Amino acid sequence: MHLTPEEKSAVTALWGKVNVDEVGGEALGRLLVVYPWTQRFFESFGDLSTPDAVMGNPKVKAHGKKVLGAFSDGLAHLDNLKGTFATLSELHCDKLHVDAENFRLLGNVLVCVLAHHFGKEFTPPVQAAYQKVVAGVANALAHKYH
Amino acid sequence: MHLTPEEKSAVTALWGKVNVDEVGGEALGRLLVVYPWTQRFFESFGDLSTPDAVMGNPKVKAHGKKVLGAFSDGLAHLDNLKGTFATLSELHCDKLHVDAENFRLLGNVLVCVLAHHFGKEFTPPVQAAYQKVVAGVANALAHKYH
Amino acid sequence: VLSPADKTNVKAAWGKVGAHAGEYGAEALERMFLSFPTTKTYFPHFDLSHGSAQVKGHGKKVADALTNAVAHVDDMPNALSALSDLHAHKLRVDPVNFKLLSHCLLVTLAAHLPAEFTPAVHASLDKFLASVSTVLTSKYR
Amino acid sequence: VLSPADKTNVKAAWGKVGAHAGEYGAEALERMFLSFPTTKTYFPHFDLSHGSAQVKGHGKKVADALTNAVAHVDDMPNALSALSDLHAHKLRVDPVNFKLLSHCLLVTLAAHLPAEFTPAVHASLDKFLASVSTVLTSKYR
Ligand code: HEM
Ligand code: HEM
Ligand code: HEM
Ligand code: HEM
Repeated sequence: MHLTPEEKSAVTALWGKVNVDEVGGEALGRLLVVYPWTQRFFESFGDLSTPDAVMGNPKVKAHGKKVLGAFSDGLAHLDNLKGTFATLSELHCDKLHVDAENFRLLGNVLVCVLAHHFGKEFTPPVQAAYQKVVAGVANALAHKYH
Repeated sequence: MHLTPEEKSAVTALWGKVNVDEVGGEALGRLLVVYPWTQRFFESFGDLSTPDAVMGNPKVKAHGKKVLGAFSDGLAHLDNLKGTFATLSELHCDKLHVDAENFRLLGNVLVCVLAHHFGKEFTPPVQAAYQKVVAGVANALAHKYH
Repeated sequence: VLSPADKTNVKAAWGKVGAHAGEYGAEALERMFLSFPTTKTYFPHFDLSHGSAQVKGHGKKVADALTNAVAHVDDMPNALSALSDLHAHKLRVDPVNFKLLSHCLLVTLAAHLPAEFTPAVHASLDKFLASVSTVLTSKYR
Repeated sequence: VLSPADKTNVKAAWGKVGAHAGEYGAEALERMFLSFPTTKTYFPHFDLSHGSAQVKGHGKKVADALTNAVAHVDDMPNALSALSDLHAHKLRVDPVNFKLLSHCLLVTLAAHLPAEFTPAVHASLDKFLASVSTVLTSKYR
């Protein structure tokens, strides 16, 4: 990516402290609460009638963890997000029919979740590096769209 | 910049018919008229008070041509937009302080201008190719922003 | 907001479209599908091939809705209520896409109304389309 | 359109900001300059270095305007007219920037109000910053 070793180290160092279980559930949940139009893809998960119904939904929590998990692997391959998400990109396109713009919504929600969790530790400079990663990730996931 | 051989042929063939003098000034003028806040960069150009004051301003007309000439050169180096546009990118950032979003507004206006001029010849598929190019050029002009 | 001048420009330009609105609606969609392929994720059930009747059929409904907004230029929120509810609650189309179709509609008009598509009309049509997008997106959350 | 619950949510969250509004304002600016370097093009006359007095000051001004917006959440258009004019006719900031500041404001609020930044509050704040943005870019053209 266009990450500085310093930015690379910042991203990586914070990620090490991430509770994937809690963060994945929270990121996906807030996505559905904040931009309710994204619920269109998760009709089968159940009652998403309320913030509470959404945050308590186990299918949401479980899928959030599957999602942050893939994210994690991409952080392990920052020099080739494209090749790492190629399969996931065509799935989201061809099978799921998910507007690639949703990748960007999710990225920003993630940043808000890291801020919420890490507080003071989520400094402007660390945020700046994470903005670059989420954009990178979002671009990789939309790359095989046609 | 996923320009397929065919996209590139398409871009180039049409560019063959453009009167850069002309199109340059129409695109720049249209920008100042459709998105008036962009006039902020050119208060030294004189009267921009009405569409006619803008479109017929010898200064806008001459500036537009300079811009299309620069653009023209990028089209001869579709392979290396970043390098081709590096010193201009740095100029717009550091000396001119031009918000990079302005380059995407111009790209869209230029597309409307090519449509306006070519009528039926600016087909859906030709537009798609030009859409890729102006995004490419916008990105190359924003590359050196810091 | 749309100025009296804006309203005059729109009525005149749309006026000229007349009986081609539907054909222009179809073309705008086509241009959108090609230039911004993510937009197709909303029409997975459609034949998006060139000259598809589905697209012709849909282009006409889109053109009719715009023709209706021009007709009620002074009461757009109410004249488009229904379409706003549909887009917000049933379709749940991400708001960025409105700007993509607007852009494609301008290109379409530009390509067909050389004499009319002047800088001042181009500015009025943009603002108009932005107003329509705003309405259709007002009940999102 | 802000619902009463949203309005409650905002007042509640902003109430907690309190004497820290100015610091949060300066931090949000700092995060935007750093994350979105294009936003800096609007402040060529400022010292954008960490802890700049100019940035601290400006941070306070924005925070103060937000405070006033919360107080008149029922009448933003009128509470913010002058600001809409400044931005539209004097500063002429591209509309996209509003979304970047808004995002940085949310990031900052999140990092400072862990107990308060619930999913329901996050959504209200998001809607709120969006309404504020709308008002401020409403006289652009
Ligand atoms: C960084 C962004 C994202 C990543 C890394 C990601 C990753 C994944 C992964 C790993 C799966 C597993 C499915 C399988 O293997 O069959 C999945 C499924 C899915 N994704 Fe994403 N995703 C992302 C964003 C989104 C967004 C924003 C949405 C819609 C709002 C979305 C919609 C879906 C849906 C509907 C499924 C199917 C789940 C199921 O099978 O019920 N994705 N995604
Ligand atoms: C395709 C995108 C663009 C290209 C290729 C381009 C190219 C150029 C060139 C070749 C120059 C003259 C350089 C010099 O004076 O040394 C210039 C100057 C300038 N550009 Fe751009 N430009 C583009 C977009 C824009 C936009 C969108 C804006 C603002 C809306 C802008 C603002 C300026 C200004 C303010 C100047 C200096 C004007 C003066 O001489 O007073 N540029 N640009
Ligand atoms: C100014 C913009 C728009 C207008 C005037 C408009 C209008 C309409 C109309 C009149 C219908 C038909 C509803 C019926 O069945 O009576 C419709 C449906 C639909 N629209 Fe839009 N729309 C706009 C923007 C968009 C955008 C930007 C998208 C997505 C890229 C979109 C996606 C859809 C979809 C998926 C349907 C349902 C089609 C079907 O299943 O037959 N619309 N819209
Ligand atoms: C939430 C939205 C915003 C609010 C409430 C806000 C508020 C303010 C206030 C209160 C002032 C000072 C007015 C005075 O000096 O009396 C100001 C000035 C200014 N604003 Fe904004 N603003 C917002 C968004 C933006 C954005 C997104 C940008 C650009 C990225 C921007 C650029 C500026 C600039 C350049 C100035 C003048 C600074 C100076 O020269 O001192 N504003 N704004």
